[PDB]
Amino acid sequence: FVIRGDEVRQIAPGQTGNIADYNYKLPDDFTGCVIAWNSNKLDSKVSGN
Amino acid sequence: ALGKLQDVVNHNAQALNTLVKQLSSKFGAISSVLNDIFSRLDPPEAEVQ
Repeated sequence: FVIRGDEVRQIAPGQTGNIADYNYKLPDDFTGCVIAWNSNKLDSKVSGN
Repeated sequence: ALGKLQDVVNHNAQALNTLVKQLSSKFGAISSVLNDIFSRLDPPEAEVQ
């Protein structure tokens, strides 16, 4: 999925926020890895994607 | 006259009071209140705390 850049820290266990509460929640004991990187040239057009 | 009986009771009461009063020491942690720890420390950190 894709989110805003300022919410990359929000994707983590023991987090609090909008997308955590109302878009996607991770478990506290989550084991694994997370990758996030600007997709401007992919999911950002000047007209707004 | 009979301090040799009284000292036993003194030692036991003193030991119990020390034991209960030890409930307030933080052991260097955030607090000695489990609810306070759970509230302030995110679950990942709260586990170790």
